[PDB]
Amino acid sequence: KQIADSLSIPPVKAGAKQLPMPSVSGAQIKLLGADYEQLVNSKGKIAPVISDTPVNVSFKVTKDGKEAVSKDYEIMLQAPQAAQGNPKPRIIPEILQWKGGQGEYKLGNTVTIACPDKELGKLFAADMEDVLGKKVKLVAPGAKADISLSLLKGGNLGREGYRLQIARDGVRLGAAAPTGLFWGTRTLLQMLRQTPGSVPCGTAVDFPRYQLRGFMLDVARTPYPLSYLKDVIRTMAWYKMNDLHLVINNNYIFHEHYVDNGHDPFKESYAAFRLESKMKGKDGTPLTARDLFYTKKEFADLVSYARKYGVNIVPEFDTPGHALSFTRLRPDLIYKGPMNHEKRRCEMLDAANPETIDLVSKVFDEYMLKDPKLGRPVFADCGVVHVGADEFYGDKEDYRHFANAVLTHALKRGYTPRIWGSLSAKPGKTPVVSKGVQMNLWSTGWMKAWEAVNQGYDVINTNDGALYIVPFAGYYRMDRNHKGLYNNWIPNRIGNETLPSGHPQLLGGTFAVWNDETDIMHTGYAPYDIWGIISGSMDVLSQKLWGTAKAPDTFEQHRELVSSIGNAPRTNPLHKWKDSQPLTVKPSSLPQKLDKPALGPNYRLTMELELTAAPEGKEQVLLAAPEGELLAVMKDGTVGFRRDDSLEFSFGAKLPVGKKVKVEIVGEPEKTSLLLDGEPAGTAVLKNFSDKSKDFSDKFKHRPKVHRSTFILPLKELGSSFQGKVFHMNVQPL
Ligand SMILES: CC(=O)N[C@@H]1[C@@H](O)[C@H](O)[C@@H](CO)O[C@H]1O
Ligand SMILES: [Cl-]
Ligand SMILES: [Cl-]
Ligand SMILES: [Cl-]
Ligand SMILES: [Mg+2]
Ligand SMILES: [Mg+2]
Repeated sequence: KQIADSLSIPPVKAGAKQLPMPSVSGAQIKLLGADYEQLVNSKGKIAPVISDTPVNVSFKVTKDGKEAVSKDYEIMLQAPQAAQGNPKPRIIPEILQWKGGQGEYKLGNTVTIACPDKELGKLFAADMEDVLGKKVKLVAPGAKADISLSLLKGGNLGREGYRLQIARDGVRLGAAAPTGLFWGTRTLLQMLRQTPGSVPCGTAVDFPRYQLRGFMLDVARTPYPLSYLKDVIRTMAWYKMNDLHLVINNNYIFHEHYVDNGHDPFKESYAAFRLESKMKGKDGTPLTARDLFYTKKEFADLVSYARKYGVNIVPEFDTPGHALSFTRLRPDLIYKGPMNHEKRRCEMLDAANPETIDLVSKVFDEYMLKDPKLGRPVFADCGVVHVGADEFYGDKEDYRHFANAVLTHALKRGYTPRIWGSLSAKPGKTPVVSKGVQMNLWSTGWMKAWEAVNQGYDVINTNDGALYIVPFAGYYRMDRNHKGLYNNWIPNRIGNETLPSGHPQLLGGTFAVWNDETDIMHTGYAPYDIWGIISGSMDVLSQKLWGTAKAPDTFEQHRELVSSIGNAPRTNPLHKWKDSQPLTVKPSSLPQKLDKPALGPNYRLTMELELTAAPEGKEQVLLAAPEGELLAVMKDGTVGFRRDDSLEFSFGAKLPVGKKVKVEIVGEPEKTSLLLDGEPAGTAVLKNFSDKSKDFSDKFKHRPKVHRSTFILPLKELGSSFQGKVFHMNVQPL
């Protein structure tokens, strides 16, 4: 142990093909690993590089019968001398290796692409057409082509690496595997976004330092439509991130708010399970969420779509904590033992009870075993399934029994389980399986990194202090620390612990958006409202997950480059129009088809209309599209709207019946305002949850501090169910 502690790694000869092993007579020393396994394999063989590249190596020392691992030692692999030529193109994430060439390759008026993968070819070509505004055509593999993609045999590129060579006779993108081909297309498209007319000659060789480069989204505590998730997928792939963890069930955190204000959280707290399910509780209430859910076909197709983009989707069912969706099915299976946070008992499943593992395993089997309609499991393309198991505040040995059981069930079904690390705060003698188990290291206090590694888990840096975002909250504000993360964050530093970067049990890292301030705390923020902080986090963390331990530029230069490269191809997350030209419609009869794209802020909608009948309790839709509905009359008679995340908002004002009126709706980020005849009629307020807390006194301190009300303007159909006349309509992007 002392040997590894004080090992001395000398400089590597320029061009050496084998790493010299350190020698100490008392013990045995072997390579623990290199952060770039592609450059130094487990046996110490060093692959050639085309530009100087740093590699961190670390060693396992065995003295007597004791083992110990060293710290990281940085070595510098040196390329042979060259004329250097063109500078390295600036990409996010950075291209690892580059040898510049001479001149440019000029793109023609039309572009041809040779691709052995038909699906990749079609996707790449449509992305190219969107980025270039030119016609792109797929030709036969092996035929003359401007851009030729091929699979290479042998080599060190692995599943995700690629070699991109640009010469005067065209572009050649080679990869050991189609995933590397896809990443190479991402690189080429980012290049063409900066200079669409030509690309610098030279050779890039590129591959990731970490194989798991992930994002976790809490889609349980507030809803997200599939369209937003597809934006997320394409933008992750744009920055070469590849692991999307979706929280399928969970519930409002602060049950004590209900308890302390005289209400039962078991009856009142928001809870959601987001997949279509046959499961129904004792009272007959379904497991599947009512406000928004994904069908089994929708989820399987979403997984396959993400796979097209090189992204693995990981679904999480969270038990035995955070399981109010399950205890509502089986209230007899509520945990009855001692616990911290006793007012949150209603979400705790009876971990030691055999009927609990029966229920949970049945739910898992609905998606892990063959589905009769799909002819295959809903999770057939999910190699990893997350079994949750965070923050169970009850008995340690009960918890360990249950966690072992659910992990074992996933493994027996042929899936790789991922779990929230909880075994430092829940130690015990009940064995918890570790072989083949992945683990999010989210809290040092719940699970020490070195303890997790020594117990045999494959670990993912998910540390709450560095990587957690709770939107618009007073804590976990990683969205405010993007510069610090860019300059300082590395995947192998996990809180106050540092693993060697080449440790074989370190898979990479994941950042997380947790929607704590929801239900009766919900300010009405939309998915749109966090897009900037999500994308921004990606454009920083992608660099540190794919690239080296040092940022290639300053944070400010990085964000300049982010702006120059732009959004993912065929992705319009802020719902902007191509040009700021207004839309004017004189309607002839209602309903009237508009077939215009939805419009995000900022905008002004102006209408001259007359509501001619308002039957009580009847909803009247004035504008509609998949993105939402503008309701001239809601069930309570007011003007309002409903978004594609199912959240409903009211302006608190009513249209007059039988009177011409000028309606103006002004959409800004987090605020939509209504004016009637030029007079401020109101600002929209979220309606979904406030009725539960309406009669709480001011001893309750957690009302929404701001009323947010973003509205993506729907413009597919006018007057779907409007009982009135529309004389004039104008939509002005601002
Ligand atoms: C594994 C995990 O993160 N568990 C909880 C999570 O449910 C919560 O929403 C988030 C932010 O407060 O952090 C923890 O308290
Ligand atoms: Cl060196
Ligand atoms: Cl802060
Ligand atoms: Cl949205
Ligand atoms: Mg949208
Ligand atoms: Mg590694």
